[PDB]
Amino acid sequence: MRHRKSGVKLGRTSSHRKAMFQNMTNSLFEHELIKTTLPKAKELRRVAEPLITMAKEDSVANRRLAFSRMRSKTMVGKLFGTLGPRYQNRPGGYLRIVKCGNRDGDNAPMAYVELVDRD
Amino acid sequence: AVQKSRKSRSRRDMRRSHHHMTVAELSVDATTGEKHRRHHMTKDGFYRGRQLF
Amino acid sequence: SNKHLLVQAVENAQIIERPSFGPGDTVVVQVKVREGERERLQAFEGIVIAKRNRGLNSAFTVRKISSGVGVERAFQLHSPIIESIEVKRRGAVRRAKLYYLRERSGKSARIREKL
Amino acid sequence: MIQVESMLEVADNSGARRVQCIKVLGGSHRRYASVGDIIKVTVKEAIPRGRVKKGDVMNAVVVRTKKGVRRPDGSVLRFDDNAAVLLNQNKAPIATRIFGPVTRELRGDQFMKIVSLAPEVL
Amino acid sequence: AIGLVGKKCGMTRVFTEAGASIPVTVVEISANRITQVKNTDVDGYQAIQVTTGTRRDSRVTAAQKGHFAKAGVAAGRGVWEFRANDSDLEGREIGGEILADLFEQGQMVDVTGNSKGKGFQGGVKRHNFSMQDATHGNSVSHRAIGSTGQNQSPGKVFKGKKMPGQMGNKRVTVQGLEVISVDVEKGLLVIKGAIPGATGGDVIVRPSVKA
RNA sequence: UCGAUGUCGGCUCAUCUCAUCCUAGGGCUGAAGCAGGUCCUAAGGGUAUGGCUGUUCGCCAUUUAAAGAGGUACGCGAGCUGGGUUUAGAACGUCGUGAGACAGUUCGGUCCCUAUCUACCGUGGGCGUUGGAAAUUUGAGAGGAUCUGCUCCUAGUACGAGAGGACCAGAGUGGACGAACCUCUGGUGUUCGGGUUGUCACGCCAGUGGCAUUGCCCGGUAGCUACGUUCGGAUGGGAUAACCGCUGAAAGCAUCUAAGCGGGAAGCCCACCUCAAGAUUAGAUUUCCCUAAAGAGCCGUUGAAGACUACGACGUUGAUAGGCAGGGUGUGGAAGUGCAGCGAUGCAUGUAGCUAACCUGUACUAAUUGCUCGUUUGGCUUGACC
RNA sequence: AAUUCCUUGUCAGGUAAGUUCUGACCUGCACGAAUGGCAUAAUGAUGGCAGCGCUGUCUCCAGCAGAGACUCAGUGAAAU
RNA sequence: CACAGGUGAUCAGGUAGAGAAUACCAAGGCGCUUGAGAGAACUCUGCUGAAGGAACUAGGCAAAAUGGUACCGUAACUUC
Repeated sequence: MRHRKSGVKLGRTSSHRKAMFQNMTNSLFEHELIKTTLPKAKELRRVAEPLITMAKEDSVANRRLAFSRMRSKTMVGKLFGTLGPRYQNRPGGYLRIVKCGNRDGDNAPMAYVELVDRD
Repeated sequence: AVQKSRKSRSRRDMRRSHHHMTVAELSVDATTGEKHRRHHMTKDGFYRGRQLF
Repeated sequence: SNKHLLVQAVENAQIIERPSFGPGDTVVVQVKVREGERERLQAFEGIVIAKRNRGLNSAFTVRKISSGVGVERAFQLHSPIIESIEVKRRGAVRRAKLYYLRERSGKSARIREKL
Repeated sequence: MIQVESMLEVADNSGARRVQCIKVLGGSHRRYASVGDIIKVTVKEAIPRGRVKKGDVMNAVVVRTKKGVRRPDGSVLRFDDNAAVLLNQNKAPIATRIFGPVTRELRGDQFMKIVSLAPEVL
Repeated sequence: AIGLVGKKCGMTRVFTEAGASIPVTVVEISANRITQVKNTDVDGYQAIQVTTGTRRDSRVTAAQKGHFAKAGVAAGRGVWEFRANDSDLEGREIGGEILADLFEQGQMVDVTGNSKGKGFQGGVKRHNFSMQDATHGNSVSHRAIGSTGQNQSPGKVFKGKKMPGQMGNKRVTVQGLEVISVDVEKGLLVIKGAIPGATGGDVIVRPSVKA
């Protein structure tokens, strides 16, 4: 069973899945629009949006928490310099997922992840 | 572990009576007028009156 | 709090008042005892080694060495059997559960005091 | 939870120091004995020139367990050892001194002297 | 022998003054609105049909909406029937209310619910099969079914042989539970025991058939 | 059956018989009571764990109400094992000049098959059920379940020289078994919190991250779960078995039987739980709708529902999911700064910081009134009504 | 007894209980002195038996992680 | 077979470390030519496990356990 359990597996180890979603969060913070697999896009909200919520308030401790979970100093600077301010008064929902068909190489359902308010 | 007789073509085809290609639901985008998969953006980036590129 | 609001209404009417205490301190629990037809209180004194804070399901386990053999009791906080709790001496500990004290006996089983 | 082939400390002065459970009594497939349950034991190590000798087969009552005993309020009460008290051929204590605490599950009629001789009754 | 439909809200405990914890589960009881009375003349048997809860109109079909409007009751999340008799149908007319006062404190009830669904399960969990040797050369049959029959005679597997399959997600009745407390104003029923299902699931509480 | 039907024993999982081991009902007794013995009825349930030996068995220990006798390819190796027996190595005793041999022993010695069909366990799709639809249902029938100890009391009464010690009634509390459940007690808890070893990195310090089984270690939420909790196995109805009768002739008597009327079992049929109209005999009731309707489905957001399905919820007339907000819980005292200290470190700011899956909310994001299917009053005959 | 059929010989020890083991007896079916006899420190992935520690071996299985199984897309066997 | 096998010699960075063991890195080189989901039974490979601790089994098979350096201490027996 998996009654009430959250999270994903995605055919990876735990540390691989953590690394992949850290990579995906950095890529989304950089480009503001990324094409990915639909299950990955849905799980990406649960890891990318809390970083925006935390960057809503700028402090040394919060920037260090962002860096511990993101490991990208340029993306931490961007997250606390443009995305925190932009989404300051938005109660969540900083990403929008737009389904965009199926991948050629393996027929994976695909989606576009967009930062809300320009991307 | 293996069949004692070859299956007849009739029974082989009765087992395939459930094979069926999936047919996608389609809609017309309000802005562009273009056909698209329902709940999916158009090939050129339009979904529910919103651009993506 | 973690429950349905009706479970909360049933649970909140049964809360009993009690002093605060942390894992690590020495407490005396006054335990109601039915000796037959008579009611008396029996004192269980020892170190709080673990708590679970669950509202009306709150529990705390107290450990003592009584006549050589170690005794743990996992008291239910809001049970009426707990007649009273007094904190005798407060401990300074680095964790919430002192299960490592089950393999300590004398000099090595002693908790630093919190002042 | 005591089962066959469990070592118990001896909590009385009958001369045995360690016993082994060889039967949990009171049921055809009965698995476990808790406090207050009567078991068949062999005594595995006794004190010299005591009442009981090593290799003897006799009755005991479990008086404390490491699994614990439950109380009506939902509390559990655990001990650091598994300990029994040897019994007669009529399941009556053969003890004049009880060592360590016991629980109030021995209240009744046949273990009342165990209760009254214990240094402390939980 | 008419009962009521409630919602399992979860379990807690009730302490007695003597210091005993009673494991209880709480049933949320919205009023059970009588939508239909069945009788020997029109239906051939006697029963009370009730609806409880609420449903939005977009989810209430025209047939069900007409059925509810005939009774004059607001649509609930479901419709349930209770086998009654002449004494049970005494003052229960269409459009009426059944509240938690149908049950008194201390009385025995049976609770029916939908079990928690375990999905597809093997013989070990579904039928308490013994596992086979973890070691000692066992090849790949640790949780295997074992033998399923005999030789040439009978030459088949008998019906009702315990095997893997779906487990849970079935209708289960727990009998002889005690009503710990009743609160009609709060819509609350506190019942000693366990009560099949998960919290949120629909449960049926009826006066006990053993008694 | 030799163009192959794998041996013994164990494990797992059984299924039937009754010549009955326990429990139930009886007659007789060299039946005072308690215990028995024998036979009759009875197959509903139940019917141990170890030591030895490859054992089956058997002996033994300790239990139990009891530790049944059997059939099922001496049930079950395309389910497992492989200890014995039954290949090739080697040795002993023995026999043989020898090669070798031995229901003599001894040490060692490859167990394959992805399941077509029948069967079985689950779960769907189709069509049908005299127009269609949303629900609620009756129950022809099927399955499950069916065990039992001990204590107290009656009563130390009846009975008995004593020793001992009841039936029949009543109350309680267990074992084994089963179900559900997670409040409690615990287990687990690899997207929770800390501590810590080595090394590499983030420019460096500080702070952090990668990797080393989750590096190791200590805790632990939800969920799942038992060893935890709660519940169940009915003391009822009907007809009976053996057995016991009442009245009563055949057969002036007697006689349970021939007519007639009784009693009587864990057994049978109901009662309890679950399933159940493909019960093609396809049942019933309430509503809704018919120049594409009522509805259903696709799709989407999904769920203690789930392999796929199906089932449940919701789709802006919205809390369905995620986020977010406030809580709770867990961890246990963040970072930065300051102070004390030569320093490791300690202390304060402050139970702080962080906190998965939990609780209550909230349209911020995503759930597009899109498309498909599904119609147009439902044949004929007879009868009652009209 | 790597030898003993009868045979689980008998007696002792060990276990609650020991067809195995250890000691002894001698009734050696059918030991015996270079097809060597009886021992023997050390050595052995050698045989038997017994303990301590340790344990999911088991009572009695639970939870969790990964890889398959399951669903989709591509490719596409097998014995019979 | 673009096959988890086999195939002689040579060169031999850092930090720990006795080490050419091991862990993590350098230079250099790779991610091993189906993916995507789901997160049933069952299989495999692991991790944790209340109480008990060999009751398992032919048999402790498997697992669990022990494990370094210095120092102290170390029995029967012995070919010393």
